Amino acid sequence: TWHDVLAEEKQQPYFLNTLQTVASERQSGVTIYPPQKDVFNAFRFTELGDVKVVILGQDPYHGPGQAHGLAFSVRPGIAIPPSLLNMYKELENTIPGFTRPNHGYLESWARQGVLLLNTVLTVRAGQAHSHASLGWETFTDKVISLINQHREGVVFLLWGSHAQKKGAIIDKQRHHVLKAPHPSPLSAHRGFFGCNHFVLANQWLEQRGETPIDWMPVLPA
Amino acid sequence: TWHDVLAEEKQQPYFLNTLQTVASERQSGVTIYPPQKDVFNAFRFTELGDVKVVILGQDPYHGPGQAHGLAFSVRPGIAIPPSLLNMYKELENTIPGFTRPNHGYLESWARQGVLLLNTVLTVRAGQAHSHASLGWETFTDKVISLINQHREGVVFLLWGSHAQKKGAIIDKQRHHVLKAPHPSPLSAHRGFFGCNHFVLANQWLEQRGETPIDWMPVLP
Amino acid sequence: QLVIQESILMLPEEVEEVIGNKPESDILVHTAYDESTDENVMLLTSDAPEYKPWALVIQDSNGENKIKML
Amino acid sequence: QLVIQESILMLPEEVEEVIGNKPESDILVHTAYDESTDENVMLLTSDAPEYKPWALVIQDSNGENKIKML
Repeated sequence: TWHDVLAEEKQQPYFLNTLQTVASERQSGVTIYPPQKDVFNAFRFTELGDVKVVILGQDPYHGPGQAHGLAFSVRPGIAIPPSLLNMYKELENTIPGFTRPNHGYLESWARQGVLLLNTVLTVRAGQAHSHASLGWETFTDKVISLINQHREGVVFLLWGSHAQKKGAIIDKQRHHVLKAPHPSPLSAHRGFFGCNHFVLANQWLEQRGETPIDWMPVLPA
Repeated sequence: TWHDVLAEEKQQPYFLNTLQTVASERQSGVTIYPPQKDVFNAFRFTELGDVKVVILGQDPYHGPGQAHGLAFSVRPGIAIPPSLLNMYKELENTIPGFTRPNHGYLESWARQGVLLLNTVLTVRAGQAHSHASLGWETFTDKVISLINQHREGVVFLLWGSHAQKKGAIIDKQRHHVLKAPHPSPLSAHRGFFGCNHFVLANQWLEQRGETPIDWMPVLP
Repeated sequence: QLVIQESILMLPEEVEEVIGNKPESDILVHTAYDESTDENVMLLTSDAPEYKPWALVIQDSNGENKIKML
Repeated sequence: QLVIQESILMLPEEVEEVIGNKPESDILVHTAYDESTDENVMLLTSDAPEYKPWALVIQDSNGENKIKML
């Protein structure tokens, strides 16, 4: 249970190196993003066995104080990013329970079994997709396989040709795999906003009797 | 072992609920078939490491006293079902070593490494394919996968577009995968009886030095 | 009476290949064998939980088929 | 000034589907949102480490795109 896809992967050279090459860059002078304290939050807020839904994201936010370990989620005061803002549009429209929060902190979803995984875990301040050759993908690829191996009935919310498809060949009848275009404004319209991923993803849980997910953010301390 | 991940699967909620949902139904008033005592016989009579051949079947016989856990196999006195009867004709003709017994009890094949797996493990008396929404498929799917994962050189005897194809994407390199129409009378003639699955299966098993299989039934 | 001994699930194509007409969904081949006349009585019905009759096929000792749509 | 809030990587096909022109490699959709005019300013560049400008697309409150090739 993360002492599975971790016990030996975390000893394997590829991931062993990805860590230090990041560490050096840090002390070497470059400010790398998700503070080494936050790098592994995804696995913290949601355990292997609790993974009810899985949302794939690319690499962390490269601006100051935005990223904190969870994909899409920003800190309690940062401006809601275009895609998270859009995910909200879909929500306030699809789930009639709702209304929108006032921030982009999604830790609430996190502790409700929604795994918010980035395929690349770190980024250089100001340089998008800069750490995309260290080994975060091969580790993150491991993670998905394991979820696909040791788990049943997980919903994979795959957005964008990059996350869906390409980095997501899951057992279609061991897990639910919903696909759709990226929430990004250069894409959300003309083809995304019509999907009902959030409602569907809850619809199939009650179906299995599993307790559904509350997509209404919140804001702890 | 079968204590090979079946250990994990068996705790997975889906395989916990498929059990109880079947349990309730039982004590709730409905007579579900393969008495619990028999439900898993296929894994008992043939172990993972012994699986020389694999024959896929659908769901158990929904009539009284027919099924006992093995696919196609009936108990020591029940009428030989049409499909098993046909399987016999192919055999009676293909393998010049045997004749035909006078029963459909196939445990003999079972203890010789022939895995007779139904994709769905239970059924309601008189209601065919009634339990096909509980979760036996997904469990059974795991099972084939594992045989394909931890095993090498297994013959998969797949009959009928449902068993072959549909529920059967095995690495056709590491394993032998013969296909053919279902022995059902509404099909056996229309292009099945010509295949030589039993002889070929032994042909392979033999080409690897492995001890072949005796397709001639027998009583315990 | 008419004891059905087995019920095999087939797909539209397998059945069309035999019947000459294509079933709009999965078919259940319900077979009742006849020791004596050496006949196989088959009742093709839709899949569970309807079992709505689709076709009736009578087959003799040497495989000739006497089909009739229901 | 112009604060880019996110940078999404897309493939030639996904961008062709919107732009009407096909980028010759991965594209990075750099987005800066404007609370007020309710506009999304998007800078499409090549992938790291060049960030060679490809196109500029302005989108309004109801999704109309004002594209411009760089």
